[PDB]
Amino acid sequence: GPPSGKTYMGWWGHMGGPKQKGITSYAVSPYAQKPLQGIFHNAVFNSFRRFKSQFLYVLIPAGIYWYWWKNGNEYNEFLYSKAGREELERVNV
Amino acid sequence: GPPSGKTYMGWWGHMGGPKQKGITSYAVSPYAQKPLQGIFHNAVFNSFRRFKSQFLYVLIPAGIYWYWWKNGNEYNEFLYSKAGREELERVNV
Amino acid sequence: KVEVNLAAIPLGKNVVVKWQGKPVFIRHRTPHEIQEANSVDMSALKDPQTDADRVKDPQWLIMLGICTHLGCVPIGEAGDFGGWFCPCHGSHYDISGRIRKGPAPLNLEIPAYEFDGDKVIVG
Amino acid sequence: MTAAEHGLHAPAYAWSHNGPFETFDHASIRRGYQVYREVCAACHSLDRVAWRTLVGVSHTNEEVRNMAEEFEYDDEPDEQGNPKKRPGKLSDYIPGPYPNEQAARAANQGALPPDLSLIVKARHGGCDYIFSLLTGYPDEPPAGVALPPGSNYNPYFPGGSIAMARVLFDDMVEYEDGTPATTSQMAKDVTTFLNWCAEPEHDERKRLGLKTVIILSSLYLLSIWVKKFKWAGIKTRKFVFNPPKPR
Amino acid sequence: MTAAEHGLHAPAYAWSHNGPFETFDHASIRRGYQVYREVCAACHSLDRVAWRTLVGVSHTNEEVRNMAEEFEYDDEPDEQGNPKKRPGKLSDYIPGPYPNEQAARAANQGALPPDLSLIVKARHGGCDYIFSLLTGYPDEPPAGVALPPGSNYNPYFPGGSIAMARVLFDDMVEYEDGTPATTSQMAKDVTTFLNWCAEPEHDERKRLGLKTVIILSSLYLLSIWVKKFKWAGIKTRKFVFNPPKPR
Amino acid sequence: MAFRKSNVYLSLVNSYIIDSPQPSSINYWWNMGSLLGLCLVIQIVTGIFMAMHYSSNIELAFSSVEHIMRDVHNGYILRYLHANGASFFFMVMFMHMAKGLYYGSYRSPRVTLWNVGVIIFILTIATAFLGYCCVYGQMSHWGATVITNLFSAIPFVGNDIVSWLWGGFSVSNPTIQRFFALHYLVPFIIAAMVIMHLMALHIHGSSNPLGITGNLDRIPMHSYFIFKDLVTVFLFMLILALFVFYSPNTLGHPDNYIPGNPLVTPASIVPEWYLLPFYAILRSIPDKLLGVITMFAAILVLLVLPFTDRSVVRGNTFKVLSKFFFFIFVFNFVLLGQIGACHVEVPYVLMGQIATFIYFAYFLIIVPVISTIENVLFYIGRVNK
Ligand code: HEC
Ligand code: HEC
Ligand code: HEM
Ligand code: HEM
Ligand code: FES
Repeated sequence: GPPSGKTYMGWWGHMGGPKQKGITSYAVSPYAQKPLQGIFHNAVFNSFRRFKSQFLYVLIPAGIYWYWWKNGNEYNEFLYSKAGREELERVNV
Repeated sequence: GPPSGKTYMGWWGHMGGPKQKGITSYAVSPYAQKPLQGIFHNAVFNSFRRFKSQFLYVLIPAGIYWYWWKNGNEYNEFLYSKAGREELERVNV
Repeated sequence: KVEVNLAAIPLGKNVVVKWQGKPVFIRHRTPHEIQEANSVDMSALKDPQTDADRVKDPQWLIMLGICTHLGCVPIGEAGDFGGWFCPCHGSHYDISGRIRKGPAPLNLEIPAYEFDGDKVIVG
Repeated sequence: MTAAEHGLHAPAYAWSHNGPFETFDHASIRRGYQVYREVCAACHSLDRVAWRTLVGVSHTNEEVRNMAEEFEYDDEPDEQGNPKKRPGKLSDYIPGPYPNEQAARAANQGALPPDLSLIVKARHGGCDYIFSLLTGYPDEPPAGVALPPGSNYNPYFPGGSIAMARVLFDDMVEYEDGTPATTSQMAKDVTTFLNWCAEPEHDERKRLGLKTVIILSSLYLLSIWVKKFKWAGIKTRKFVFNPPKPR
Repeated sequence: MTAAEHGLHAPAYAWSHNGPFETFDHASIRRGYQVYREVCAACHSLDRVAWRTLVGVSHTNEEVRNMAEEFEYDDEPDEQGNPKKRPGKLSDYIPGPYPNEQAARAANQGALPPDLSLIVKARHGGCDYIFSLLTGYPDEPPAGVALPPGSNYNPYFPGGSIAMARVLFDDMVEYEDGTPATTSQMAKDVTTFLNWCAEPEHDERKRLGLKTVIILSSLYLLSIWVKKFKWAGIKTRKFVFNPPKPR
Repeated sequence: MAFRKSNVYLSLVNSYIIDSPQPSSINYWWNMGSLLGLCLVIQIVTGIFMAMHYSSNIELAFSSVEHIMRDVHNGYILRYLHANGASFFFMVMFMHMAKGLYYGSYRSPRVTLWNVGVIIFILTIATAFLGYCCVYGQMSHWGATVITNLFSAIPFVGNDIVSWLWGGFSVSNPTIQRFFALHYLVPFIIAAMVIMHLMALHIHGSSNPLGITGNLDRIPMHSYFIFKDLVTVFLFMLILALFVFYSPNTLGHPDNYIPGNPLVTPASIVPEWYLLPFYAILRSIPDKLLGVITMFAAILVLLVLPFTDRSVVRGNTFKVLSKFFFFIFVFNFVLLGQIGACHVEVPYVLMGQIATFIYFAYFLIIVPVISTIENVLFYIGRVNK
């Protein structure tokens, strides 16, 4: 086939990153390692670190929308009660 | 992408034939030509040349198989008739 | 398994059932044509076979009226000894389903029929 | 198998719809409906032909409305849940003569009359077979046969013995256009009608086939020209070989 | 909308089949079949439940054979074509009281009793709704409702007005195991029988679910270990960087 | 570069149909593949628009087909187009295979292409058998019973695999609903296998009728072979419109207008015309297990062809004995197809046995011996010693 257009990812040998010099990487065989090392420390301290960093972003909009939903639900329950018909007619028409 | 195995057909520029030298080819624009040129001559003479070269290969096996089918069909229509019942009763029983 | 019973069908004319998609003889059975199914040629015609191991009820008769050759149908009670002309190739069976004719290789198949007493029901 | 087991082959009669530009004779279909209703409707069914398909082919709208209202179909049950009946309308289908298959086999000596709404496509020979079967009954079977009782000889039926006796006799129907209604004329008319019942698309199919065959033949020849015009430059290509100098 | 037209919500009863390892109490299914046959079968139908599904669940083989043979189904017609009846077999479905919708609406003042073979899956509330509906008929409709004639008050029904009167009263069915048949006892048994009729796969579904959840949680934890094993070399990989000398 | 090369999808379209370098020498037999593509699109589209009206129960199948014929607008066009287009698909597929084993296209660069072709052929045979079984006529039902009761010859698990095929105990409502779901399904497997057929073709390119290399002059597929394929497309549509509009029930059997009846055998059970040669192969062997083994061997013998062709030049363009015995094979196939439509009477069983033996002796005996003889004749006709 013909060659296609220029991409941003080559293959093994010509990926297309910059030239690399002076970076040395070391690694050990997994057969010589301990998997599940540090699971009981990461399960309590790392989990708390990640939760402390990323919970206001998730739980402030969740609190806003859940309070909005509960308030609208309470108003809909009030409007179709015996105590709140006399607002329901002047509310809908 | 990865490179795949050596094939026997490349693309426009590296087809993989031999080196060509000393072959010149000439061709005229079809807008300056006559299509349907020589169709009444080729229709009777070229078609007769093609038929004459390529008809024994087609019409000797066709003749053998058509004669076989005709003879077997005649034998069946003979054996399932009144005149040929004795040979039917000895050819199956 | 469908189960078809006795007392509503009298002595001496046919039933041909359709069970599991296939049609089969039953008859209430005749006195010396049961005992003409003791008169049988053993092997100067096609099969040496079995009226006891073919039908175990002495007085009633299902078996698989798929014709012998490759699967056609017979008539009821007009034929050989008072019986069953299959016109599929011109051949003939009655009160235990035996060949006296034609190109047919073997007799007919009998399914596992069992009883309300010895009241004939098929499975 | 023998010729008797095959049946005699029907000859090639000259139907008015044989041929690629032809059309059913619609007066033949109207007369054939009359012969069906007056003779064939006693034993055979027409289970696939609605009443509304006859309007504008063989009869007028009111002419079909009255023939449908002379029958009685199952209505929706009334407000107490009891079953009800109804005069027919154009939506309904042409009713058979029997309520089930066992009534049919009881009434016609064990044999079941086939439903005629696809019978010229269901039989090898088609219109020639139906015509030649209806008019093929000899006055006596050939000397030597043993016909079973309750059965009749017809050599175009495979095997010879058919359970339908000869039903068509001279002037048993009177046509409303004064045609001499003999055996051959009535068989011609029912076979044209049964062919319409099998193929009610026949006229439109042949007309559309004229349109497609003309358009596609023109497109085929025109595409031959455009192929030759495109490939002109390759069919008229010339190669010259001067052998290169040794180096 | 108003809680009246919503209907009051059924509370959470402690059913003996609520829970992921629980099974239908089959004695209560047998008693609930008795309650259906003696009370509910006058108006409602059960046409999705064959007779053979009851064998080995609530009754033996002989009992379902007798309970099927005490009914009449349509047979295939005789050799003369006349319609014929047949005593029921195991292959047949449980017949309903009315032959159509119109007989049902006639016999129940316009309303149609729903088929009960899927009714605990077809109502939001499940068995609790059915139990609360059967036992939730007050002696008087509360102060101020405009109850139409022929309609009864049940607050669990959406709107309040149900066209089914109170049909469960004490000791109207004698049980053959001597259980005291109160209103709540009969409502419990018939609701368990209706839940079996809706979900006859319930016990095998929960057993296969136990096998499947055990095998899949085994495989999930074991795959966590195999992923951490295969990825240990990439997780524990170290990079050092000495900046190269300029050239 | 051009946008037709610098895309993801248009790169594939360009590489396969626009800038594909074809050998300039290829004749009109190299249009059967694009013809089979057109046929496959015809079958899929007309089948979808008929499945919008088909009901698949055993009591509604036949009458739903006639509801398509009589009540659906232009539904006779759809049904006749689907049936005759299936038969035309098989005639064109037989021409594709006969071209392939005439011109030596099965040979050593293209053996995986030949094998993907054989898989496609098996799948189309299965698709058409299921689709003929969906209409539930009289030949449809009894064809289903004899072909499924073939599988009861396996001496251990045969009865249980035939009861698993049937969904019960003979061909009835589960069998017909199964055959509809599968007759939908197997065409999309065929479309996937056609994409794999094109992928296996594209690595080495197509052959040519000379059998010499075609690497020397080549032509892009657009504007030359697009129009040379358009010629045969319009011819094929013309001949199909003839058979659809003027002669529609010609290739079919009349007994598929009788509704399916499990109690009446139609006295000559034959399949559609294209399965007649394999039916005659199956019928020739006086055993059922060896019969189905020999029928599957008769279609799996196309795989021994790249290993029994013992000659150094590709194709029969320049050989006389290969041409002669090739056309003996082709008219043996036609006689086998005509034997498969006849009864088991006295000259026909011997004719079918001898024609089956010639069919198998072509691949296993005739092609090696004729290849070796033509090799040494090509040698000693032109070398001197
Ligand atoms: C009364 C009973 C009738 C009448 C008035 C007609 N038919 Fe015919 N028919 C009848 C039976 C019992 C049978 C079955 C015979 C058998 O052995 O199958 C038939 C058969 C046909 C056939 C099919 C023949 C075949 O299968 O090859 C056709 C077609 C047919 N009948 C048509 C027909 C027509 C057109 C009539 C017009 C007046 C007609 N029948 C009358 C019973 C009876
Ligand atoms: C006689 C008439 C009866 C008897 C003996 C029973 N039912 Fe009931 N039923 C009946 C009618 C006419 C209606 C329709 C009322 C309406 O307007 O919907 C019903 C309704 C039900 C429902 C549906 C409730 C709902 O729609 O939410 C269920 C569930 C139901 N019936 C069950 C039931 C049971 C378990 C009985 C046991 C003895 C029973 N019915 C008796 C008519 C009648
Ligand atoms: C691989 C391509 C296909 C082939 C070879 C094929 C073949 C057939 C054949 C031979 C028949 C019987 C025609 C007859 O005698 O009436 C048939 C019927 C049928 N096919 Fe297909 N078919 C194909 C694709 C499809 C697809 C994809 C569908 C579904 C979307 C489909 C739907 C049908 C239907 C509904 C019938 C019903 C009977 C009829 O209407 O004719 N077909 N098919
Ligand atoms: C759905 C069916 C099929 C389709 C769409 C298909 C498609 C194609 C196409 C488009 C080509 C290229 C054009 C050509 O050479 O004619 C081709 C080539 C080929 N096909 Fe098929 N094919 C199909 C079935 C088969 C079958 C059944 C076989 C044989 C077992 C087969 C074997 C081949 C071979 C050998 C070639 C290469 C021929 C050559 O160029 O020399 N194909 N196919
Ligand atoms: S089937 Fe009865 S003889 Fe062949």
